[PDB]
Amino acid sequence: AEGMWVPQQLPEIAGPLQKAGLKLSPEQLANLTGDPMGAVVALGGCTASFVSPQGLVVTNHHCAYGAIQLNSTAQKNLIKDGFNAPTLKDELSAGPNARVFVLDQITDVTAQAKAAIAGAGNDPLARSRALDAFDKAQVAACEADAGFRCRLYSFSGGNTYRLFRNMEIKDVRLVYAPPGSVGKFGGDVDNWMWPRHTGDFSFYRAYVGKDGKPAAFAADNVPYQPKHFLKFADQPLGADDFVMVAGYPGRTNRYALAGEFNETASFTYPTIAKHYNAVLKMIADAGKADADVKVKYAATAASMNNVAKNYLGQLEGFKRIDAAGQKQAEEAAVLAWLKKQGAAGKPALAAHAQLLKHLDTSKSTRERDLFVGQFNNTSAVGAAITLYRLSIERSKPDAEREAGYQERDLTTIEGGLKQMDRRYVAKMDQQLQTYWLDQYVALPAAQRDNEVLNKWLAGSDAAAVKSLVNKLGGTELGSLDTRLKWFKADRAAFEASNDPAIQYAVAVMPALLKQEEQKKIREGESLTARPLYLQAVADYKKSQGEFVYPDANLSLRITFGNVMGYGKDGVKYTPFTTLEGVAAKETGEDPFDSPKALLDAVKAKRYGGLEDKRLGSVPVNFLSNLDITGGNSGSPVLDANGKLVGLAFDGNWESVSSNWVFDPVMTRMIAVDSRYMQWIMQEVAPAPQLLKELNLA
Amino acid sequence: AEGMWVPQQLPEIAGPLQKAGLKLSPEQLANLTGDPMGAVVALGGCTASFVSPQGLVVTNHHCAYGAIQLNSTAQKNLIKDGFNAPTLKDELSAGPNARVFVLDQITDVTAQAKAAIAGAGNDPLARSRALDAFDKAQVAACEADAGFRCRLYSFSGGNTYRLFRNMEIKDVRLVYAPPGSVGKFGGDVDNWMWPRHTGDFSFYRAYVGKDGKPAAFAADNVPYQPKHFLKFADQPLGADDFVMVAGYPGRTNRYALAGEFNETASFTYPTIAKHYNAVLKMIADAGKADADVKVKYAATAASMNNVAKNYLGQLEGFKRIDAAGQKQAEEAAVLAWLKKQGAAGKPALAAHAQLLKHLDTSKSTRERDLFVGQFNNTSAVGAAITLYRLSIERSKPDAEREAGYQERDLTTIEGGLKQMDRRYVAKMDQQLQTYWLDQYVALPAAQRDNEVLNKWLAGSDAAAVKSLVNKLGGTELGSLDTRLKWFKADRAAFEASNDPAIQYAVAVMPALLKQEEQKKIREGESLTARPLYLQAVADYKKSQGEFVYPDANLSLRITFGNVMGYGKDGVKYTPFTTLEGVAAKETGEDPFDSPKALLDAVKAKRYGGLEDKRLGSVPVNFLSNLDITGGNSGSPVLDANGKLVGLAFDGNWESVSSNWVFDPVMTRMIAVDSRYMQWIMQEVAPAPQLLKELNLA
Ligand SMILES: NC(=O)C[C@H](N)C(=O)N[C@@H](Cc1ccc(O)cc1)C(=O)O
Ligand SMILES: NC(=O)C[C@H](N)C(=O)N[C@@H](Cc1ccc(O)cc1)C(=O)O
Repeated sequence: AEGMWVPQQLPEIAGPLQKAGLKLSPEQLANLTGDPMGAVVALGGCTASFVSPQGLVVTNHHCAYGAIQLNSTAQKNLIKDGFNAPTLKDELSAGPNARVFVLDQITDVTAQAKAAIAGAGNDPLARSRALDAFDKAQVAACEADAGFRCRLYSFSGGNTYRLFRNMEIKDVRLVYAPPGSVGKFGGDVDNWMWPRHTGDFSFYRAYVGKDGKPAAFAADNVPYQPKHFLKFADQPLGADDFVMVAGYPGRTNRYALAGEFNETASFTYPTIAKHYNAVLKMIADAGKADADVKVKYAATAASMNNVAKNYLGQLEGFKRIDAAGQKQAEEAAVLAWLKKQGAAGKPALAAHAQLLKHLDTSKSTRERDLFVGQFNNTSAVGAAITLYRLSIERSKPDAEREAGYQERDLTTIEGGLKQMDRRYVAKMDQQLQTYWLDQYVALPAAQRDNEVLNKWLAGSDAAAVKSLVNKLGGTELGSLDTRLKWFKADRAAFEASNDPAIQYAVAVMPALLKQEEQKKIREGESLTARPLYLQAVADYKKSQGEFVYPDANLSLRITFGNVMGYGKDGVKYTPFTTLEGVAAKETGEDPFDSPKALLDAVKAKRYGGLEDKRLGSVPVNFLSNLDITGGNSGSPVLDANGKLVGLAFDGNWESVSSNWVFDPVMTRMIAVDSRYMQWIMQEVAPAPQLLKELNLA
Repeated sequence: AEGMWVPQQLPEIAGPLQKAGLKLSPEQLANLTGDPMGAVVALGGCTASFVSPQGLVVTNHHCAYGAIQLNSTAQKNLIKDGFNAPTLKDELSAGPNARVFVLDQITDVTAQAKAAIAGAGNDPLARSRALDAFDKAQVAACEADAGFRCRLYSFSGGNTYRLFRNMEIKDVRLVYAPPGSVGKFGGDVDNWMWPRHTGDFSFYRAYVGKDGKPAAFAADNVPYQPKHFLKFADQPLGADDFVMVAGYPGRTNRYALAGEFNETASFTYPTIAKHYNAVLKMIADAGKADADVKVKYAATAASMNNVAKNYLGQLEGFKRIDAAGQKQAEEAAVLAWLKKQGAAGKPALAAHAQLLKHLDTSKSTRERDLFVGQFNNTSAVGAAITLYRLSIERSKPDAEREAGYQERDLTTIEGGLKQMDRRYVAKMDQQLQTYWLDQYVALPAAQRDNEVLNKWLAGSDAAAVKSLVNKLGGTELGSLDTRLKWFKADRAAFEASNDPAIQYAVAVMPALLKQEEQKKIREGESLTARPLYLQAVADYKKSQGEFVYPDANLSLRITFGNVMGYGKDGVKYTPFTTLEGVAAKETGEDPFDSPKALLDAVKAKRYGGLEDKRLGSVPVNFLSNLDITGGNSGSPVLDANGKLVGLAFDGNWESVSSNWVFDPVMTRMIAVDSRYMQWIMQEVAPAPQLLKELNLA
């Protein structure tokens, strides 16, 4: 079924859920802290679920990848080898910034948010500041009880606001990862593709302090005891079976203006794809020379590969469904249905005119802004800018500090400085600085007008780039102890430093704050125009009998449907892959190099009690017509009785354009079968202690 | 069904033919001069069929490609634009060497053939001379009457010989080619692939003299009047329907020794694929600088692309099926079942050992021969060699003159020299010479042992190479008038010449004569072993209950089966593509750039009365489980009633390794549907005259 439904829309989908084959009462799904919705957790960018009363959490391999990478070395490469913790004391810290978010409360605060915004009057900057102040005040009251973290969400262009309250678990530990040849079987070749043969799962455990409250990593912390956890399905999942997913999809753009789509399609996607492919080649080469570079950059390399391929896929999808034409036709239909509405349709019409006007601004600057933005987010330089910015915000009252630099953010900023120790090699950062400066100096003189960067380059040729990178090479911010000292320093200490990266951060900061003010002004202009126009598109969609649900915004959504394949001319993709399909893709070369224990077990047909007689094998991955996107990785797939049948992890090639224009015919979720998760942990990369904790043997 | 069955095996397959759904009687197929088998013709390298009483001939577009290419220019480009002859007098000559062969009779000459080898003593070089002299004279006697070509065919190793008598039509004209965007839709992306959306068809017309003798192009020649032609099917072809193919498969190697295979798998296919891909980037890049080079090399570029991708497919198929393992499992089981025969065993076992001994001889030379052989079959040099070789062979008598330089070949040679006119560019041929020399002077010293070439280079680097390519540039064999002058010259004239390429021709020839004598020795040894060993295999296979049928050898063969898809894990390929699948592949860029009339007709559902309701569209290509290979292109696909339902043109990716080890699971023929052929000539690139002549519209 189409739609990323908010829990508040359960009454609207209760009928369709039952019709598709849900056997729980839809009222059971409305209890978001009860069984089974309360077992579903957010990780920040990924979804997961509790699967034991001792706080075992299951997610995707590609979601645990960062945690596995932080715990890898060139000699003891867990990304390659996998990992198991036979006892609680063997479990590895997933890193200081790993989180498990357990939902406590959702509060509708629409009337209060709109009243704060209207109270600002006509000043766009005051409007942006009023919503910021309202956001901070709501979150401060909601976070007064220790161990809770709150977030304000904006839905449907700012027509609805809800405050989420979560228990914020801060001590997350790695329990199990299959080898990378299972967790990431077929690598970037099979990424965004069906048929798929990927064992994309891994396990964490949530810990709390001995007092029961969230705490950073400590030896005397103890497993979290969740109220609810999911059980693995006893009923075999088959073709046509009902499935549903609860999770935290990140961002969709289905309510984008036609010109927002056109800019993304003609500039953003092809440009990012081109540069990311070129940076990835540089990182791959550096990794072949030094396995420490390969391990330190592995999370960055996987993320960048996934984004570049996704973008190429969206561009192919747009041509497949003529997204440009569908956008143009819908925008024309809305603007005509408004006109026929008389005076009542004039505000929305004028909101549209204001948003249309906002687009033009980001032409002629957009290549400069990309290169300078990427240069400033290289490791040493980005740490310098963050650290200098924090020293400035520290001197203000907490309520007046920029979102991201308040007291409630200090442990996250510190965590980032710590995690950089496992993700930084000076010789690799130098090559990334060179790459983005080289793009900047290759711009036309009118466009390469960043005055501070022009002063530091003092040239526009290869010699000038090399010269600036040589100077910045004198930085001490590669040192963890140096970063942690700067984290505590006042703004005068930064302004007196002769560290070249710190000098650079001090030089660029005035122009960074001015650019922030311009953004906040544009934000304040959208806070009145975007809701009026997006409400009109929704009203028009409702008048046309179309499904109305908000674009994804990192909050909890429900999607449902059935196990099923899809087709193109001369091809029908069947809903399951099987063990024999993994072995048929074997080449013995990364990324089609399965463990010997897997190839041996498939050759012997060791199906370990997990064979589905309908398939004649153990299923590996499956397709269904659910509506997921980035953020839904690791979402539990529940059957008709709310039992776990698999994890969401990817979409088929033709699905990725559904970010902009939903296509029901070729949009499928790719999930890993819970039976393959069990088979890997039984026959290939054993976790007997885990199968026991899951009551699976 | 497996098997390239010779017509004499029709008794063996008459059951299967009827169980498969043949409505004709198998007796009716036995009559090779009858309906429909008499409508089937050989083009030498392609199959075709008579489709009208006025000698109208149907084949594939990639079969007519050479003809279209000979009639194309950078200004008037019939590859890109296509072609139509509304009247007989608009039909363009297909080329001097373009042929239609009509089968007249087959006679078994086994006994007489084995005598000619037996009574040669037991010397190698005498048996080479012996069989040749027996073939030469047996063909002369068969080609008594003016308008016939005959050929001796070596089957099942030499356990069968047969003589083929054909009427040789020497005036073939192009009637119709669709646009290259239709005839070669998907180009080398979609080549050897399903799903496929290629209208791979074109029409010739066969011409004779007014007397009724075949004759060369004369403007007063008349259309041939075949005794039989095929009718287009009126019954709509669907999934599971019976189909059969009759045609002229070139070469299969399912009876080769494990060592012949392992040499091909380990050296020949990887080396040729590597060097052809490099040579193809040269032609590609050069063709982009010169729109004249592109047209002139288009035929060799298409051919080499086809072979390079085929060899990559074979290598992957060998790994999929464990070709190496199955062969050594057969070549070991044969030798055991012969050591279990005792007395009857020993000839087969000795015969094996003789062939085993002939394998290693090439090992230190292959990289040299290939690079040299290639350099020497360069155009300028290749012309220069063959002319001088003829001027040498002229002064000898017939029946002692080497086959291919005889009286009956003289017309074919001049053909070559004329055709070269539309296939030659100096700076391309130099680039080509440059490549194959650059490869030669890359070899180690001990292998870089061409007396003449190292001589002519004086050094072994890019400078020495550039030296000789710029020397050979001085030639004037780049002129047709020059080439035809030398065609009729005597020998002494060649030796006097100061043309660098004639001089090179003269210099290399003694070494060429020597190497061919040795070549002829080598074959001699084989002519007694091969029949002995392959007959044991044939009986070992017979004993196991495996289909027994000889390797393809350019003679007439029957294959049959049913319209059906194939699969692999997660995917079922359905047996038909449709118009909508063509549209869906549209990118506006080569090779996914359909005629606007096709995209417009599709969008509008102009199905033109050709829709199959079971598909809800007009079908484009279809799959079936027949057994075809190179040479089968253009073969008519016949339904249950012996009506034309399409033309064979390709195989799916997995099918190509069946050249060594047949696999019935993933071997399918790809054929173009007769309704797509009609549809194209109705709605897209019109041919109302052909529609009339075929009795369709
Ligand atoms: N290695 C992977 O498989 C990552 C995967 N391509 C991915 O990015 N998954 C995201 C989930 C997703 C599912 C379906 C669609 O259409 C988009 C995104 C995720 O990581 O959350
Ligand atoms: N352009 C093409 O489609 C050429 C095609 N790949 C080809 O080589 N066809 C040959 C026929 C053939 C069919 C099936 C198999 O397995 C091999 C070859 C041909 O030209 O005869």
